Amino acid sequence: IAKINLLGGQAKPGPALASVGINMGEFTKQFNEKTKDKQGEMIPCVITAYNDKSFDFILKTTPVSILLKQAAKLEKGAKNAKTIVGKITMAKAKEIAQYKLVDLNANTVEAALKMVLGTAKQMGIEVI
Amino acid sequence: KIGNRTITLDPAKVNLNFQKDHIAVKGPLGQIELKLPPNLPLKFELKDNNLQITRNNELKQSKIFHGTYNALITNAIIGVTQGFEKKLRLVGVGYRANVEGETLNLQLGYSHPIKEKIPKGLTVKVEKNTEITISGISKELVGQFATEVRKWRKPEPYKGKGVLYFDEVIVRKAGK
Amino acid sequence: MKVRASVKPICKDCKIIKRHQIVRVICKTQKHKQRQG
Amino acid sequence: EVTVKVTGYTDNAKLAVLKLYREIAGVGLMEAKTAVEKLPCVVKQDIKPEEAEELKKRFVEVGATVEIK
Amino acid sequence: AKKDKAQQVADVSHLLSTSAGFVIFDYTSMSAIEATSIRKKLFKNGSKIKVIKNNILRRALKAGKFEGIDETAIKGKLAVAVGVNEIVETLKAVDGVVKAKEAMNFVCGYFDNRAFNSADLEKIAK
Amino acid sequence: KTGANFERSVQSIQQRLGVKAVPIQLPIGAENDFNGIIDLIEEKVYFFDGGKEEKAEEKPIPDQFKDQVKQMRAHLVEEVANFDDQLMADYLEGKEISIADIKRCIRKGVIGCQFFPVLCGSAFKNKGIKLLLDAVVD
RNA sequence: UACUAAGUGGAAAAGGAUGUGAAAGUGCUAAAACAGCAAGGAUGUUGGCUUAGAAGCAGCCAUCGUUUAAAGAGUGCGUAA
Repeated sequence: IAKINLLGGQAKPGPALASVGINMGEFTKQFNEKTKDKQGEMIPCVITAYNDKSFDFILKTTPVSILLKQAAKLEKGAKNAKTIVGKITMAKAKEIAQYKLVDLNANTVEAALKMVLGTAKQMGIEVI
Repeated sequence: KIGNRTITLDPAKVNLNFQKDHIAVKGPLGQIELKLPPNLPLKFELKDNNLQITRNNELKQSKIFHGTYNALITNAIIGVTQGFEKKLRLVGVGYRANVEGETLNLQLGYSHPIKEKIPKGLTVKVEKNTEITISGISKELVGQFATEVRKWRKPEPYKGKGVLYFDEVIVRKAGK
Repeated sequence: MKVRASVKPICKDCKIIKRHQIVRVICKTQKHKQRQG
Repeated sequence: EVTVKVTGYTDNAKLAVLKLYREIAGVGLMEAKTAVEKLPCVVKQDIKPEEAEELKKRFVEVGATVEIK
Repeated sequence: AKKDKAQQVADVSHLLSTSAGFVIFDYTSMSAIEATSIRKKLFKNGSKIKVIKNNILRRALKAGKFEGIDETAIKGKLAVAVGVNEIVETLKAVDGVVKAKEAMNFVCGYFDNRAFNSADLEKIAK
Repeated sequence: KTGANFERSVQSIQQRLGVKAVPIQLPIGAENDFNGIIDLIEEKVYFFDGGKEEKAEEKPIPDQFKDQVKQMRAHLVEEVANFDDQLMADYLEGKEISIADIKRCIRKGVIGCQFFPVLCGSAFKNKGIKLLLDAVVD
C-alpha cells in the first residue's frame, strides 16, 4: 500500500493510486466529489484493501504545518522557529483545532492547540 | 538465562539418559547421543516431566556449558520428537538441483557434474528441481549440510542467483 | 579479511574472535573484517 | 446472486451462442468452445440481475433455452 | 527495591478498589491505535487504559473486593479497562472496548465488583 | 544450451507478446538435446543428422505417444472448431477435425493473425529446420 | 591455597585485545523484571527548503503535540515521496 499527500482536484500523478490493484479514473471521479470539500492545501490520502482496492477510502486531515504556513500567508519560512511573520486567525485556529481533534490521539481542544503550536515552531509562527 | 528457565521433559515419549559423555535422547525417530565431554562435572537434574541443568562446577567453561547444553537438549528432544527441516532455494536461471537416492547434485554454469557431501544422518530431497529440503534428527548435521551446500555457489552479490536460505540477505555492491 | 596488528570495533557487529588461533573480527560489514589483531 | 445458465439450445442453436459468448465474456476459443458445447455449463458467475437479463436477451436472440438460477 | 513495588501495588490496589466498574482483560495485546480509539471514545473522561505490572494488578483485584491472584497476572499484555464518572459511561466504554477487538477473552474484574457472568457482562455493558 | 526449455519458449512468446502461440510442435529434446519434433498436422520426427540437415526422420504416433499427441490435437481442434462452425457440430458428434481443415484454419490464423504455430529447433547442433520449412510452405 | 590452560614457564616492543578466575562501588526482580520472543511498538507529518513527492527517514532542523506500556518526524530498514 501507500499513503500519499495528494491534491484536492486531480490525483493523476503518482504511481501509488494509479495501480495498487484499482483503475485510476473510476476512483478519480469519486476523488473529484469526495475531496471537493477537502480542497486547499494538499490533503492526505490512504489506500487499503477492500478486495485488493476498490472502496473504503477516507481522507485524513490535512498536515497543518504548510496549511499553517498558509495561515501565516507563507509557503517557505525556515527550518526552525524564527521571527513572527504570520498569525492564524480566530476562525482559522478554531477550525484547525476541531479539524485535528479527530485525526489526533487527543481528547481535548487544548491538546489540538498544543499540536498546532508544536509544529508552529518549524516555520516561526505563534498559534493563538 | 535459560539456566533460570526450565525444560519441560517428556520422560515417556523421549527417554533422556544423562550420560555425560553421550546424552541419549531416545524418541520415535531413534536415539541420538549428543557427544558432551566425558564425565561432565555439570549436573543435569532430570525431574519428572521437568528438567533443570546448572553449573555444578564454577568456571567460565561451565557457565557457558549450562546454557549451551540446555539449548542443546531442547534441540535434541524436539529433533528426535518431530525432526528438523531446512529449505534452500536455488534461485537461478542456470543453477538447478537434483537428488539421486541420498546424493544431492547441483547444476552450475559448470560443464562438470556436481555432488554434495552430507554430514550423514539426514535425508535430502529435491522434488521440484530447484528446491532443496533437508530433514534430519541432529541440528549440527543439518547446519553443516546447509553450509556445505551454500559454499558451491552462493547467490551473486549483484543479482539474486544462487542457493539462498530464502531469507539470506545478500550484500549488494555495484558493478552495473 | 586482511592481516592487521590491532583490531578496532569500527562496526557494531565486529566480534573479536579467534579461529584456528588466528584472532580476527567477524561481522556483517565484510569491509571491516580483518585478521591478526 | 443469480447466474445465467445456457442449458438448452432452441433447435440446437449453439451455432451463434459460441460467437455471442466469445464477444460478450471476452473469453478465448477454449472457454466458449468447451462450455457452450454442453448443457450444464457455468458460463458466468456472480452477475447482477441487470447484466444477467442482458445476457438472457443476448443468448436468446442468438438462440438458446436459457435459465436464470 | 521491592518496597517501591510494594507501595505502588498498594496504590493500584486503592485505584481498583475505589472504582466500581473495572473490567480488565488480556486480548493478545492492546494496540496504541486501539488505545487511541478507545480514549477518543473516552474523550474528557479522565480514565486511562494500559497494561501494567502483573503483581500490582494481582493485588489490586485482590484488594479490589475481587480475586486476581493468578487470574490477571499471566497471559502477556494484561489490559486494564477501568472506568470513571457515570457508571453508565463506564459500562458504555467497557462495551465499546470489547467490541473493538475480534473476540476478547474476559479475564478479570467486573462491573460493581464480583463477576457472576461473562456473556451478560457484555449485555449489561451495552 | 544450458538453461533452455520448451515451456520457456511458450511462456516468453506470451509475456513478451501475448499472441496465443499454439504449439503444434512438441520438441523431443528441449534443453541441450533438441533432436526431434512431435507434430500434429504431421507425424513425429527425429533428427539423426547434426549440422547439415537433409532428411526429416518421421516416425508414426505410437501407443506411448498417441495420448500425448491426442491431448494437443484436442487443444488445437477446440480452437479450429470455432472457425467453420460445422467443425463445432462435428465436435458435438465427436468427429475429430480433419487435418486439411486444420491446415486451412492455421493458414487463415497466420494471414489473419488469429493464432500461430510455435515450432522448435536448434542452431548449434542445427536441428529442426525440416519441419520449419514444411510449416512455412504450409 | 588464589590462578592458568598460553607450556604462560621455556622470548619480547609501540599499539591493540566484548583475556581467565576472584574481588571493590553502582539496580531490579524473588511477587517473578531484565535477555529472546507472544507480541503492542502509535500518532501531524509527504511539516517544509533543496531535492521530482527525499516531505518519519538522499540531507537539515523546530522534533514539539498527543493516546498511553511505550515511543523516535523514528533503531533503523523500505523507499518515487
